[PDB]
Amino acid sequence: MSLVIPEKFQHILRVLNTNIDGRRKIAFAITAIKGVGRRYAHVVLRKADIDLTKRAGELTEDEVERVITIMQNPRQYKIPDWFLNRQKDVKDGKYSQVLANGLDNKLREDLERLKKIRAHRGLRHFWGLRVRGQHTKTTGRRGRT
Amino acid sequence: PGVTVKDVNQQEFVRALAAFLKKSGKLKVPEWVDTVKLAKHKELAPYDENWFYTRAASTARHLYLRGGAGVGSMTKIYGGRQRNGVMPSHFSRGSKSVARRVLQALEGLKMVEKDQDGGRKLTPQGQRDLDRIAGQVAAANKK
Amino acid sequence: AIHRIRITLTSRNVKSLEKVCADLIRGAKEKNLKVKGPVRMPTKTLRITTRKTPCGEGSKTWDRFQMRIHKRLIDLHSPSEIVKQITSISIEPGVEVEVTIADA
Amino acid sequence: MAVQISKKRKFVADGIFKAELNEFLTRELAEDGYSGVEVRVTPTRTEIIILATRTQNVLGEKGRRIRELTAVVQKRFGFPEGSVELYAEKVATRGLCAIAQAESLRYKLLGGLAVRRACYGVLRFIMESGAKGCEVVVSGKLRGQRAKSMKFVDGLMIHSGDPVNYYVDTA
Amino acid sequence: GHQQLYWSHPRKFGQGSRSCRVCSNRHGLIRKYGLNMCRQCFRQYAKDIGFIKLD
Amino acid sequence: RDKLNNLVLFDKATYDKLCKEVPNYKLITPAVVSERLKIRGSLARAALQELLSKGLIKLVSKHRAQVIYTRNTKG
Amino acid sequence: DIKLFGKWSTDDVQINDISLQDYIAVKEKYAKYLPHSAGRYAAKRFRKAQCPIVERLTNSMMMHGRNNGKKLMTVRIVKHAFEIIHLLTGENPLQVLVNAIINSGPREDSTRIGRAGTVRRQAVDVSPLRRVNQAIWLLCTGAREAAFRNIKTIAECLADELINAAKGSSNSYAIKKKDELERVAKSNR
Amino acid sequence: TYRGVDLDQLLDMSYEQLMQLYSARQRRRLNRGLRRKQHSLLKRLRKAKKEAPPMEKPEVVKTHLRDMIILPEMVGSMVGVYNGKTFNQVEIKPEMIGHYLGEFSITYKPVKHGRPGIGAT
Amino acid sequence: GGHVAQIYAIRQSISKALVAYYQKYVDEASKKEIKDILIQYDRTLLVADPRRCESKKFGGPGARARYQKSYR
RNA sequence: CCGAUAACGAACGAGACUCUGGCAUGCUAACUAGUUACGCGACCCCCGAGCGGUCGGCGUCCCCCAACUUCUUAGAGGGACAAGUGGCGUUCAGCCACCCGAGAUUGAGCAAUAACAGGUCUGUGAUGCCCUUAGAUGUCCGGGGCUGCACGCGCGCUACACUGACUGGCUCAGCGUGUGCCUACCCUACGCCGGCAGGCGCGGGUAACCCGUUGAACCCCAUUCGUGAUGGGGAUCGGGGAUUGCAAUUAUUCCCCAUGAACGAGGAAUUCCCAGUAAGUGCGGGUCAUAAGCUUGCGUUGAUUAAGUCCCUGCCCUUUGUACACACCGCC
Ligand SMILES: [Mg+2]
Ligand SMILES: [Mg+2]
Repeated sequence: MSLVIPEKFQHILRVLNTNIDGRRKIAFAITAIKGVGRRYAHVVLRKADIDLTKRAGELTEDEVERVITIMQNPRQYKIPDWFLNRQKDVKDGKYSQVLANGLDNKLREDLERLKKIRAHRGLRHFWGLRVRGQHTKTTGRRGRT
Repeated sequence: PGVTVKDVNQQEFVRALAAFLKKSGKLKVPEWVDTVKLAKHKELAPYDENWFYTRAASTARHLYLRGGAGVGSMTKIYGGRQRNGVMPSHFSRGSKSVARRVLQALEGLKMVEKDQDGGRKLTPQGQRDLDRIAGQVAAANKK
Repeated sequence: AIHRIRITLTSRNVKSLEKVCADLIRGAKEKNLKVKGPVRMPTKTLRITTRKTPCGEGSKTWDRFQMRIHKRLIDLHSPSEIVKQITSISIEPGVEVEVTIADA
Repeated sequence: MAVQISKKRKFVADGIFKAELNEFLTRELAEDGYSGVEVRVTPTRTEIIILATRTQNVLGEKGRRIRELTAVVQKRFGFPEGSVELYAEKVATRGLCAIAQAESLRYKLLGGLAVRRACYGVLRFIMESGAKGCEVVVSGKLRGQRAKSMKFVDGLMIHSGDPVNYYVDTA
Repeated sequence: GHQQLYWSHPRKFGQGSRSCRVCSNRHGLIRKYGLNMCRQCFRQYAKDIGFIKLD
Repeated sequence: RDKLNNLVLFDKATYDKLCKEVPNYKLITPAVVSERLKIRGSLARAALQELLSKGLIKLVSKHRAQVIYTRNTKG
Repeated sequence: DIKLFGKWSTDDVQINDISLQDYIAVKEKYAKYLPHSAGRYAAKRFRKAQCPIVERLTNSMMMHGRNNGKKLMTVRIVKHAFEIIHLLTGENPLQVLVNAIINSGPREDSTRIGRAGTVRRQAVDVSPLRRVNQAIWLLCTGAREAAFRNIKTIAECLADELINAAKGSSNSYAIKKKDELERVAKSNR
Repeated sequence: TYRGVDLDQLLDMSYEQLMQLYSARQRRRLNRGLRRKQHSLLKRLRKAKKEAPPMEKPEVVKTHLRDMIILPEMVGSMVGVYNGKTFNQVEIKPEMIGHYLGEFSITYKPVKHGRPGIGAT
Repeated sequence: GGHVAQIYAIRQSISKALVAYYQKYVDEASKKEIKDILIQYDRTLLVADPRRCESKKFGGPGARARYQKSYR
């Protein structure tokens, strides 16, 4: 605690396919991963039995791969069902947490599916408009002009 | 020198009560302590691990202060300020099940009993426990 | 019975309630029943605020309306019977009277 | 109790009942010199008192019309039968009743009298009944299509403060 | 139409369930204290009900 | 005035730098420690409480948002 | 005896210039244990003269929307900054405050309506009350925009603002602005 | 594939066990009582689908009601959803189940902004 | 009340109760030669501040402010 | 208002008035408010206090079975009048300072003549005239629309952060509402289930009896963070779960998990405001089957500046000038 910088302290890490700032706290470093938020980080760290008050760069490989393994399949790790992102999938109806660019391509394929079935929400997405029924008369002029 | 809980600062008093509750650990800690938020309006889980012991100690202190407080009562104490994002803020109450489970754990240690009316209060031996801890923390803060 | 009754008096004004609360208790003392002291409940104040305009065009003037409701509680308790003894009401229009019993 | 509403709604319903009764008697007793209505309420029964100039006119043949209106109010607000009584009270100093003088003027103008002479006569009568002041305004399509308003006023007439409430009557 | 569509459309709640107790209008009603009266009619009759002005 | 790149963890040239002259001047705050030692500031607080426990820095204020320290008296 | 904030006796503090000693209220007749009072000092003209300047600093410090009721936080700020300046200097914080008020009071200013020569048409010397008020306002402004977007907290900014104003070092916002005002006034003589 | 199950199982998937597969709003919708309008529309599609020629799509049926949720038993029908002016025919694909009928009959045509007039001087 | 107004009420009540106790159960000499220090130290310790609030009006959000007006 | 005075005598407005708030240990009363005392108790000290301390624990209008209104309530009353002092003043009207006083200017409501082609015929079984009146401009039902977006404007809210954000602990309100003639629709305690959004049973309250002692927010105390578009910021957008209804899609609303976009304090211009005021801060009512970024009020924290001016915008009186009189947005 408050020692010199550890010798195996990389300043940034490589998680899945993305890089995270090891200078910041682990509870907030992995929030850099898309699909990972502060609550998700908090719960995976608490059930990872990892001290929260240490930075990401001072971890070791076993700890970080435990974190990765929990994140990839948190169903078996007592993470409650309702806490997840991709619950009750539209393709296969299986409860899953999404962690990376799988989120990006899944969002993309959901939008193109909405367009293909020609949903009103999908058509709004196609035209770049608001889909939640907000007022477009006066607001959001920046995104077009 | 008779010492009541009203004569010592309640903050470190409830902290010492939580510490005693931790070290005299017999609690019915639910399995969902590590995950859930403490309220609708709270936006993070509590930072400390054994927050449950602290909250149960606070509920004990409140039932010492006044009796008959139901679950909705406790959430009324444990309410908080919902910032509600871009809309103006408001007031939001506490978690019903968290308070209920704390209470159930409180009669798990038989320091809390229900009233003849609705709600629950402290038992005389729980009052004794609180008073002993108050006297000992008074001795600690004085000496 | 042996009867212990409760009488409430309420209206919009204060003067009529005062004169009723005076003449009734005076009649009771003349008719030797001991009287529980006159209890004035907190005044109801119905506040209603409304735009003065019937159009909505103008300088946004809101008119406010008040209806002060005053109510008094006086109890008649006697060793003897009450209702067979006292029957006269002496009630002006505008004031409401309701007579209840201890069991009520 | 559960059947009986609270005090507030009770006073509100009383005010609504009074306003509806007054408005109905206005629309119905317009020509009979209607002046005002007074209701005296007891839990045993209620008493309705109507102030009008022509009591002999508001009462029908052997009290036919007063019976008619008693049945009307009986069936309208749904009183228990025989719990409401209709008393007609002949007003004193009809020149002071703003409502009655307004109705007499309106009757005169609908008759076709000259509005100038009708206003002068009504004002003279009101001041002859004895008053510390009077003021009448006629507004509408006088003369041509353009709207004009003629106000005839004499004597003292305050406008402001509390005392205008219990010194000046408005119709 | 017949009985099955002339008044079949539900109005057991909402603005269309209510009308002014005086002028039968559906705008500016005051449902406070069960008044059920239009705003303008409330202005017209507030003396008669007894709501007077103090402040 | 672009970026401060404050140090989150101590290194050798700054650890001894903290050790050898910090308890010498009158004012000791996390603010001054961070600003004259180019460290993050949570690190500053941690170092200050460690030096407190070691006992070579005297506490006066200990406020939740504004903690002030002084060196121990000379004499 | 009074010992504002539990220490820092008020008797020893001395007012150097007779120019503002009728408007500084640090003396035992105006010394108070704690700078908070519903003193109704705004009710009348010149009632702020009897108001202690510690209270004036506390009232003046809470500004800018986020701070319009946050008075006790300002009080704790004043107490902490007094702690800090006593530690950095060793003397009575109140004497530092008094000297800072003395040196931050701009002696003359310019104001008029017509065609500006440089900024205002005439140069006018000021009353002592305006000196005190403007000195306090300048000090609070200097602390506020000293601590805006930096890790150095508000207490230290207030502390070193008062220390620099107590001596005069051109490192404080207050006397920098005062010198600008004096230059403007002398040019617009 | 709606929730991992195939279409044919969805055909014989009765309401009560299907409400779990539906989202929250649709589950509330089936939990509340279906009215005679929905049942009449279902009967009309069933009659048309059975009288539909083999290897050939059925005839079109129109309807004002667009709050009808799509059932897997209507996949491949010709339904005419009113747009406020006309009834717009729409295919029922095997992925449209958790969708309203009105989500595919747009109520307005898109906006192509012409030159603004005297306003916004 | 709130917190600080509550504090002021308590301290005022302490001062007033002490001077009443000194006026009644002992001589007014002690009463007056504590009342003097109480007066020329803090008048509010014995006399309440009559100000409470001010009624909001229908032309502005607060007691004296008004909603922002624009001309164009 | 005093005064002069071809005026005299009046009248409205203003003032006056009503409410409101501020002091009343003075009166009246108080089990739908309590205070004090006592007795039961519970617990700490019991070394020893023991008339030690707490209790929002229970009783003493359960009728003989304690007193009292300080607190609370609301009525009668009182109280402030430029009343006293000093000064200025024609020594008249009156003005300033000071004492004593709760208060030496508490805010509102009401509010004159004459008008405006200002607004409302979409409030009316208020209405003239005109239009339509069975393929109805009446009226009903179904659906859409009133939200639709290259852009402009206004009132607002959120914010740009360390005077902060998060996590926990401690801790203080007042206004006012609450079950329906039609009219179905109340405010809610407590217990259980669920993590939250909710649901499941038992009650209370038609009300100073219940919600409720309205355990509000801000604030206060400790934790982490550390100057980064960062733990600020939460718009967009996905999945899922709840309530209202007949219906939630162009998402009603609420909730969980994801996304952290502009924004680093804002030009030319401009709004409001002098004390419990601005501002922060929450809370009630109105709209409500579902509901507030609005509004009406309420309370909490709580200032800087000023006791002056006509410079800007105007307002009022006298004199003056006019070629204006639809009245300088004139006329020419
Ligand atoms: Mg007036
Ligand atoms: Mg964060």
